[PDB]
Amino acid sequence: GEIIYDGGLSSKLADVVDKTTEPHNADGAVKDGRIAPVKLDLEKQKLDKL
Amino acid sequence: SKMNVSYRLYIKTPACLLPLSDYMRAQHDYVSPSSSRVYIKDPAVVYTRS
Repeated sequence: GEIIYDGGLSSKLADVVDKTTEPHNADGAVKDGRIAPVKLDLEKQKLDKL
Repeated sequence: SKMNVSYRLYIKTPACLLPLSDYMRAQHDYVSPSSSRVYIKDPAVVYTRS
Protein backbone atom coordinates (compact mmCIF):
# COMPACT_ATOMS: atom_id res chain seq x y z
CA GLY A 1 0.00 0.00 0.00
CA GLU A 2 0.80 3.69 -0.15
CA ILE A 3 3.10 4.86 2.64
CA ILE A 4 1.44 7.51 4.80
CA TYR A 5 4.04 7.80 7.58
CA ASP A 6 7.61 6.46 7.26
CA GLY A 7 9.74 8.29 9.81
CA GLY A 8 10.76 11.80 8.87
CA LEU A 9 12.80 14.75 10.12
CA SER A 10 12.96 14.61 13.92
CA SER A 11 13.37 17.66 16.14
CA LYS A 12 15.84 17.60 19.02
CA LEU A 13 15.17 19.38 22.30
CA ALA A 14 18.78 20.35 22.97
CA ASP A 15 22.29 19.99 21.60
CA VAL A 16 25.13 18.97 23.90
CA VAL A 17 28.65 20.23 23.27
CA ASP A 18 31.29 17.52 23.64
CA LYS A 19 34.11 20.08 23.97
CA THR A 20 35.05 22.14 27.01
CA THR A 21 33.76 25.70 26.73
CA GLU A 22 35.12 28.99 28.00
CA PRO A 23 32.78 31.08 30.17
CA HIS A 24 30.39 33.17 28.11
CA ASN A 25 27.17 35.16 28.28
CA ALA A 26 23.91 34.51 26.46
CA ASP A 27 24.13 34.97 22.68
CA GLY A 28 20.99 33.25 21.42
CA ALA A 29 17.38 34.38 21.62
CA VAL A 30 18.57 36.29 24.70
CA LYS A 31 21.54 38.59 24.09
CA ASP A 32 23.37 40.01 27.10
CA GLY A 33 24.29 43.67 26.68
CA ARG A 34 26.86 43.61 29.47
CA ILE A 35 30.60 43.16 28.97
CA ALA A 36 31.85 39.61 28.48
CA PRO A 37 33.45 38.02 31.57
CA VAL A 38 36.91 39.38 32.28
CA LYS A 39 39.66 36.75 32.29
CA LEU A 40 42.28 37.47 34.95
CA ASP A 41 45.66 35.74 35.29
CA LEU A 42 45.78 34.92 39.00
CA GLU A 43 47.17 32.29 41.38
CA LYS A 44 50.58 32.22 39.72
CA GLN A 45 52.77 29.52 41.24
CA LYS A 46 56.04 31.34 40.45
CA LEU A 47 56.68 35.05 40.84
CA ASP A 48 56.51 37.25 37.74
CA LYS A 49 56.35 41.02 37.17
CA LEU A 50 56.77 41.72 40.91
CA SER B 1 98.05 -10.89 66.43
CA LYS B 2 99.30 -11.73 69.92
CA MET B 3 102.94 -10.59 69.67
CA ASN B 4 103.11 -8.02 66.83
CA VAL B 5 100.16 -5.86 67.97
CA SER B 6 100.64 -3.54 70.95
CA TYR B 7 97.45 -1.51 71.47
CA ARG B 8 93.81 -2.08 70.56
CA LEU B 9 90.79 0.20 70.18
CA TYR B 10 87.23 -0.87 70.99
CA ILE B 11 83.90 0.73 70.09
CA LYS B 12 80.27 -0.20 70.57
CA THR B 13 78.98 -2.55 67.89
CA PRO B 14 77.51 -0.55 64.99
CA ALA B 15 73.79 -1.09 64.61
CA CYS B 16 74.06 -1.36 60.82
CA LEU B 17 75.74 -4.77 61.05
CA LEU B 18 73.46 -7.79 61.29
CA PRO B 19 74.29 -11.51 61.55
CA LEU B 20 73.08 -13.81 58.80
CA SER B 21 70.94 -15.76 61.27
CA ASP B 22 68.82 -12.68 62.02
CA TYR B 23 67.88 -11.99 58.40
CA MET B 24 64.17 -11.79 59.28
CA ARG B 25 64.80 -8.53 61.14
CA ALA B 26 65.39 -7.02 57.69
CA GLN B 27 61.86 -7.86 56.52
CA HIS B 28 59.91 -4.66 55.88
CA ASP B 29 56.80 -3.46 54.06
CA TYR B 30 56.42 -0.75 51.42
CA VAL B 31 53.07 0.49 50.09
CA SER B 32 52.54 1.70 46.52
CA PRO B 33 49.29 3.52 45.68
CA SER B 34 46.89 1.92 43.24
CA SER B 35 47.71 2.32 39.55
CA SER B 36 44.08 3.21 38.81
CA ARG B 37 44.68 6.63 40.38
CA VAL B 38 44.87 9.54 37.93
CA TYR B 39 46.69 12.72 38.95
CA ILE B 40 45.20 15.94 37.56
CA LYS B 41 47.50 18.35 35.73
CA ASP B 42 44.71 20.79 34.78
CA PRO B 43 43.83 23.84 36.90
CA ALA B 44 40.31 24.60 38.03
CA VAL B 45 38.40 27.41 36.30
CA VAL B 46 35.94 29.49 38.32
CA TYR B 47 32.98 31.11 36.56
CA THR B 48 29.45 32.39 37.06
CA ARG B 49 26.56 32.88 34.64
CA SER B 50 24.85 35.69 36.55
